[PDB]
Formats: sequence, C-alpha cells, structure tokens
Amino acid sequence: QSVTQPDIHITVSEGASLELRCNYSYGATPYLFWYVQSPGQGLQLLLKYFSGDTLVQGIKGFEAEFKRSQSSFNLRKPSVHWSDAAEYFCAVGFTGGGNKLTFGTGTQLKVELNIQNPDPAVYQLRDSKSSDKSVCLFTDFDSQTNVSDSYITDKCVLDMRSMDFKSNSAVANAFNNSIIPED
Amino acid sequence: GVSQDPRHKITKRGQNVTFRCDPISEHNRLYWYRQTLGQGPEFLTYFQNEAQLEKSRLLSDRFSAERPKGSFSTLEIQRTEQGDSAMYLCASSDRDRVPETQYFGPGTRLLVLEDLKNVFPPEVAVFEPSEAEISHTQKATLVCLATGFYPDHVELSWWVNGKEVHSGVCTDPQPLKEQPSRYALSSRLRVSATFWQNPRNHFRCQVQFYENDEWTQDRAKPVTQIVSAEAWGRA
Amino acid sequence: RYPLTFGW
Amino acid sequence: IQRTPKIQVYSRHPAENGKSNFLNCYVSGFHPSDIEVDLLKNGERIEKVEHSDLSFSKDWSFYLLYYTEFTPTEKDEYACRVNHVTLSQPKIVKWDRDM
Amino acid sequence: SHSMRYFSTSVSRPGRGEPRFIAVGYVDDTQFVRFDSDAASQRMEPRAPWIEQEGPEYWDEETGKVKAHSQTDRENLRIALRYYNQSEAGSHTLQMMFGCDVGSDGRFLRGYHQYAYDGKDYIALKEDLRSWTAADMAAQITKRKWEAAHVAEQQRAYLEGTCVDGLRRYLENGKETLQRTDPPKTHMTHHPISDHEATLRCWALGFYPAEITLTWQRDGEDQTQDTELVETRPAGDGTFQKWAAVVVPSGEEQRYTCHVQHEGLPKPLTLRW
Repeated sequence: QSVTQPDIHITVSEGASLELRCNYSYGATPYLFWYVQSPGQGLQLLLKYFSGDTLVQGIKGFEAEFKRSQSSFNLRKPSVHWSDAAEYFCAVGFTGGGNKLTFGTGTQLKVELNIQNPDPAVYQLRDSKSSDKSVCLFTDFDSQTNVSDSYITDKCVLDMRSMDFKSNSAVANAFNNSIIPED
Repeated sequence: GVSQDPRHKITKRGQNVTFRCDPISEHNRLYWYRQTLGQGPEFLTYFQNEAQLEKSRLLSDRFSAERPKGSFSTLEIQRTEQGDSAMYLCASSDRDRVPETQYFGPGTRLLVLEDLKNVFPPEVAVFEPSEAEISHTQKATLVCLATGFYPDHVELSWWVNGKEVHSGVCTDPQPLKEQPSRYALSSRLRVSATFWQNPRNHFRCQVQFYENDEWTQDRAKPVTQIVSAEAWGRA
Repeated sequence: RYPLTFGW
Repeated sequence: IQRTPKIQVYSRHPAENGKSNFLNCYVSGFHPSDIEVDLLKNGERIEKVEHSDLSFSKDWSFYLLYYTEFTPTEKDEYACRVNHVTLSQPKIVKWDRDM
Repeated sequence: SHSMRYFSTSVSRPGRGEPRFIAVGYVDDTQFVRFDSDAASQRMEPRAPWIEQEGPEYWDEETGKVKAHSQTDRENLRIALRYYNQSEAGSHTLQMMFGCDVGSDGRFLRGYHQYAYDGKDYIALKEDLRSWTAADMAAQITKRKWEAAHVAEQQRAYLEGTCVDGLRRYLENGKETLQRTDPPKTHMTHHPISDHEATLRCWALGFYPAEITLTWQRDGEDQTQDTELVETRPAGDGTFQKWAAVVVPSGEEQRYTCHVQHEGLPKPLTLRW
C-alpha cells in the first residue's frame, strides 16, 4: 500500500514546466492512474499505464513517465494552462489485493497569470433595479497584487478565447484595506 | 460517462438517505468511494454485476449498498451522523481491460446537520458596466452577485441570448461567508464594447441552487431552485 | 494470494 | 472424456485393536467431479463423515479423501462404497487390515 | 524448492440453482485456503493453522477476489455453451490452475497458467508468460479477446510478483510446518497365500513431502514382474503413505531387498527380511 504524493501544493506561473510525483511500495507491478478533480464535479481520467511502454501521453497535454527503478509515475506537462487549477490524484491498483483503487494524498494546484501589460483600475458598475448595493471592480492588475468594515472577494481570471486577452478581477474608498500601486 | 443521482443532498442526523448510480453500458463492475472535504477518496465497496464482493470493514453494517439488476447500484445509509458528510463516488470498469480503468461520475456530496435551521435561498442581481471602463478599455465587464445562500451548494452560469457562453467568464472558485451565517458568491462576464452598446443583445445570470422535506417556517420553502437576473443592451 | 481472473 | 475412479481404503496409523484410529477412502483420478462416497460399518452407513476440499491433479483428474473417527476391532467389517457415472453399479472396496 | 498452486472447479447444474464453484489454494504439498459457493459463510475459509495470522483486511480482499472468480466463471460457462453450440440444459465442468515455483534462494523459477473445459486443455499460458496456446478453434476466439487485452503481462506480473511475494510470506509464517520434512517410517510385512508362495509388502508411512521412490530388488537387480505398486495416498494429518508388494517363492525371501528413497532420509534405506 502506502501511496505517497510528495507535492502537496504547487502554485506556478502560466507557461512553466510542471511535474507532480507519485510513488508506490517498492515491490508491486500495479495499475497506475492519474485523475483530475475540479472543486465542483468529480474525477476525470488523465492517464493510465500498466501496459508496457514507460512513457504515456494523456489528455489536456498531460504526459506521464513510469520508472520502475524509482517506482515513480510522475505527471508532466510542457506548458501549464491557466485552467489547470484543480486537485490532482494518482490512483493505483494493487492487483494482488483486489482491483480496488488506492488514492493518493492529493495535490492542490494553482496557476497564476504571467500578465504582460498591466493596467489596474477600479470602476463602479451600475446598480440593478432589484438591488440596493454598489459594486466595485478591481481588474487588469498584476498577478502579485495582494487584496486584503462589517465584502471583498478573492481574485479569479477570465480568458476571452477570441481576443487571446486575459485579465484578473475582484468584487467588492472601497479598496482602502488592500495595498494598491500609486498608478 | 457515469451518471449519479442526486448531486447534492441535505438531510438531518439520524434519518435514511439513498443514492443511485447509472454506470456505462456493458460495464460489469461498480466501485463505491467516499471522499471527505479536501482529502483522498476512501474505498467503500465494489460489485461484479451481481453482488457485493468486498466491503471496507471499517464502515459498519448501517451502510447498505446493492446492485440488484446489475445495471444500477443503490447506496443507503441509516442513522446519519455529522461524521458521514462527504462526497460519495461511483466508478465502473470492464474487468476485461488489463489496465482496468475505473471511470467516475459527477459524485454525490452529502451534508449531515443536527437540524434544518440554516436553509436560505440566494438573491441574484446583475450590474451593468460603467462608461469609464468602456471609454478606456473598449470592453464591457458585467458582474453578478449571489447574496445570502446556505449552504454552499450552488452551480452558477452565464447565458447570452439563451445560449451558455464560457469565453470571458470568471467565477470565484469557492464562496465566502458573510458572517464567518449565509454565504456569498460573485461572478463576472466580460464582452466587447460593441456587444454591449447594442440594445438587441440579452444577458442573464443563472444561479442553480441545491419535495418530501418538512418546512415549518412561515416563508417560502428553500427547495432546489433557479434564481435568475437579466440585463439588456444599452446605448 | 488469490489472483485476478478474466472472462472469455 | 470420462475417467475411472481409483479407490483405496486404509488407516492413518497401524491397526491396533481397542485404540482409536481414522479410516480413509482415497478416490483419485476420476472425472467428472460429481461423485458419491459413503463409509460403511458392517454394511451400515456412517453418519459422522468428513471429506477434503475438491481438487485435481495435473491431468485434470479430481481427487478426494473421505475420513472418519473409528475404533477398529477383530471382527467388525469396514468398507468404502463409491457411486460414479463411469460405474454401471455402485462399487464396494473392502478394507484389508494390513493391506 | 517450493511451490504454490490455486485450483478452481465450476460444475454446472441445470435447474438445480447456480453452478457449484469450489476453489482451493495449495502450497507445494499443503492446502491452506478454500472456498465453496454453496457454503453459508460465503467467505474464503482458512484450512491451515499458520495462515490464520493474516489480518481481517487480508480475508476481505481474498473473499472479494474469489467471489469475483465464481461470477466470472459462471459467465464463462454460458459463453462456453454458445462457443461450442451445446445444449443449454447440459452439465459441464470448467477447471483452472496456475501458480508459481520458487527456488532455494526464493527466486522465481517457473510460471504456469492453464484452463480446462470438460477434462481437456482449453487455453494455456506458454513458458514465456507472454503468449497463449489455444487447444481448439473455440479457444482461439477467447485467445483473440485475451490478446486484444494485455492479459499476458498481467498474469506474468502476478506470477513473478504477487504470487512469489506472497509465497515467501506464507513459508516464513509457517516455517515450523511447511519448511520441515517428516521422514518416512519403514517396515516390512509377510503374507503367504499358499504353502510355497508368499507376498512381501514393503511399507513406508508418515512421510512429507509425498514424493518417494520404492524399488524392489532381487539379488541386486530391480524387478517389475509380480510387483504391485499403489499411488501415494494421503493420511489426513499432513503425511502420506505408500506400499509396494511382490510375490516371492517360499524359502527365497532373504534374497529380496527393499529400497526407499526420500528427501527426509539423508541416505536411502535398505530393508531386508
């Protein structure tokens, strides 16, 4: 038994090489799997190996290499996408002890954007006819910007596939608690 | 490809719950897993087309799993306790493929509470972009808000002219607590300035929130509902 | 230990 | 195909009158699997009879061992009765004390 | 050198319920587990004292796998009927055996895997453990299915892996019983049938393992004429028995000698009347 995922949390910039490791107990020739899980839905199979062929190409550009001398089955991706932020589990089947799967500890991955031309700004959007609240949008700010009264949300990335344009966003004298540049 | 039902279920402690799984056709094996919040899934039981072969000896006899006709499987848990609140996963395989790939479904997330004293449906509103952004960026960014929902069992989506769109759409991966106690969630939609300056276009924010339950309060029953807010183009 | 078995 | 069962009747330990022993009827090299074996005392069946789990040899021919607890005497007759499809009639093999 | 084997048997019974399934697990010469489909327990039952050391998690996995075997081999029988175009109301037998053999070092020596239908070989894994041998055209259909899937390296992974890895554990847990050899107890009898002819029967009792060689010799020459030899038979307590008889003329019994060869005996004993 004893499936180990050393990388328990990784946060990288978009476009960098990625490797997530997975080890088994030194003595088995088991079935190997890698599953991705978004916070909402269930697991999606990425790759599987038992097969014969050391190095395996999977979905979403992910590939894995099996090293019996190291007992490692490490996920790889040449250039990570901004949408790959999810938990990655490697599953093993110890054929001797039944075909049930033994899941790993889980690796939580986040990808932040390598923003090219920053242009932070704060705008007040028009109130709705059925709401009494005024909203403020902090958008187009740098990735390393940190956003700190009796509500301020976390940042998330939107990708306009048509224009190949990506920018961040935030939902809330509104952003005084956070540190923002003078420009 | 595996289909489960339901996706989200909320029940009081000490009652009976039942889930159903519809795996892929011509697959003769079915595995049950339990995944706690932010942790690896735990094996529960698995069948081969007729009967229960192995059960996690840790899980007691009150966990009842059965696949009667070899097509769909049923999981019944009696005397529910707050320690059983987790996502329950259904997987199927072929037993004739040597890699023995198990395909999982959307899963069923279970919440066990001492009493149903926290149920609240959300309020949805859509906020139109400001001309300052349009005059500076030539783009329009819309904002949708979900205020006062409990628990954090939501499925939010954006719709333009009756068609779901994903490009230029961002949403908070997790909700937040207004009183860290209802929750709050925010989402945004960004389109070009030409698409917003046309009054013909339609914008709608869909917030799907997750009949035999008993409601004793003097207000509307917080059942699974869709709270929607719409916005049109402006010149 | 008992092995895996496959059909025809 | 069908195989003729081989019947051997013997004692686990050398026969000593008055001392408890075990009587074994080894049916081996038979096919198909379904067979009926009874242990007889003076022509009467023995109720408390246990048997080994079903197994087969390299040639796929099955083999079984039937045993029971008994105490041999000078005149009591013990024999093994086997009924098989390859046998047109049930066959009885007598136990020789020092076979 | 030691070995482990697993034998299964599925017997179809039309109208008498689901077909009977009996699976047994054998060490080189000692049974340790069993499974009967008609038993009330419906669990892998131990049949050795030393195997009871295994935890409940072991039996849960072993029971699940063997129960899967019964369902798979039940589904197997219906396929076998239509493959051979047989009567759906007939009775047949499905057999299977495979295991691994280890050496003195505990090293992998050989691997086997064979299926049998109605007493004849159906499909067998070759010595290379990566190719199959279909006996007839019906088995070639199964061979094609078992070739589309990579069944060869899964069984090879088990045969060189889990089979051997678990076998050393089994031997180490019960080294007090399996790894030791009980020497045979040897004696000779005398049974005259007439006034000038007698039968000399050489007795060898209580030995383990069951492999033993008995040779009746007359004046230093092996003899097969007028010699009766029965197959090795089990005693039920973990030992085996075997005797060899020869009819001799009266007055010449002192010429005949009995030789017994066994692993438990450091030197092959010579017995003379």
